[PDB]
Amino acid sequence: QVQLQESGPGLVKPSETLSLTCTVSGGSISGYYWSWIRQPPGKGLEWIGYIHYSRSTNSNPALKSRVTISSDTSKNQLSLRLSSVTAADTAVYYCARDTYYYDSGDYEDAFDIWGQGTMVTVSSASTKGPSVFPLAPGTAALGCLVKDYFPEPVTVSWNSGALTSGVHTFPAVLQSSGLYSLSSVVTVPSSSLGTQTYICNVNHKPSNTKVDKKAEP
Amino acid sequence: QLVLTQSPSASASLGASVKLTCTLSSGHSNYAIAWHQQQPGKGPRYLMKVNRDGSHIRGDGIPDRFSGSTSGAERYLTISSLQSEDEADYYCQTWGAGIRVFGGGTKLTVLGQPKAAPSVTLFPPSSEELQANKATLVCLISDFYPGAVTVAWKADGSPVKAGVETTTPSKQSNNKYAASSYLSLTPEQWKSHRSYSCQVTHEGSTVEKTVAP
Repeated sequence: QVQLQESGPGLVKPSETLSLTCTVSGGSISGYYWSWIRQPPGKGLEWIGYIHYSRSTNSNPALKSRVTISSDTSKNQLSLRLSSVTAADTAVYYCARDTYYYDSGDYEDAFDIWGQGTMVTVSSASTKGPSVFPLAPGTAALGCLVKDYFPEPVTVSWNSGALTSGVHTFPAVLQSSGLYSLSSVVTVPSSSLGTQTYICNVNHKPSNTKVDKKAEP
Repeated sequence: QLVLTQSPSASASLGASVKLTCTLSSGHSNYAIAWHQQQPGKGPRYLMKVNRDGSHIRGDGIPDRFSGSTSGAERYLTISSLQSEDEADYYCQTWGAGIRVFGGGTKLTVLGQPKAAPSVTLFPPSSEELQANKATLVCLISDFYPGAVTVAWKADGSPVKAGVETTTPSKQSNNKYAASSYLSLTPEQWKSHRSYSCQVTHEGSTVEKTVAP
């Protein structure tokens, strides 16, 4: 039941310092190394560095001049600071639980729990919340069109997370404006069209936009 | 220099086995590795550790269809009884002095899944969007396999090329593919035609849907 949760801003400007935290729950950060990892869109995993609260910290030689990793025992948190960012630092950032060191000083190599990841975009463009439009309807499709937001991502649930079936949220398209759009769709029985209501819950964390939209006949 | 070499892709049929390979650089041929799986759209999860002596230790909850083995500098992940959900990127990873490194990842394709024709739904611009003085036609393409389609848009029956954005098909929760195509128009253009058409070609067959203002 140990879980890891990354957090930080979704948007930073070039040359700024990216600051992320990794909050551990269900267990202590004591005794373990904790690693930071990142993944540019469509690319592989890159190890950034690691920290053990009472042993050492280190980082990838390509990033060491810009990487500072630390820990906070009271908050049961690890942190990553990456300075002088550029577009090359746009990536999803992860933490992971790494090798455990016993009091004897011996250890067992591990890399067994990942966080969910947090998406960071490095850009000078301003945040923009989406506009949400319903896609109105023995089976029928309905959806929501989530238009003109920045940066990624938006999440779409249906009926406050209580609808989990024919739901599909598509990859976003990057429009020439530099803004993203996506749609989320659900396939529902035609008989429940005059009966059940369908509301998409759209969240855009970088603008703290929250929108509920009913898709009705 | 510690390097883990993975070839970028592997392929095998539904129900078969596949053996993915991760090669350690020569100075590190006795290292243990970990295998990580990243299904499309989600974060990585740990699969197992593979030890120098050939033993392996699966993570909690990882199916026993996944096993690991060793031969010299080679580290293997064998997946038996391949299922659609095994299509994923597989990364090996190891531990060095003050360092961890990942292989480049191997994308596994599971071939021979059941064929499925797409279901197409074409949505006209919403009244809300038109009231905002914009217009998007949304062509939703669902539940098809294999995951490749082409989309053709028409106005009244004449091909429309400009303002089309189509996503790359991605896997749905039911392991069939979906895709979306958007045609951007002005409200006046939308209202000026008799109809617009979205035509989807899939394995040499076409499915077409029409909407009118």
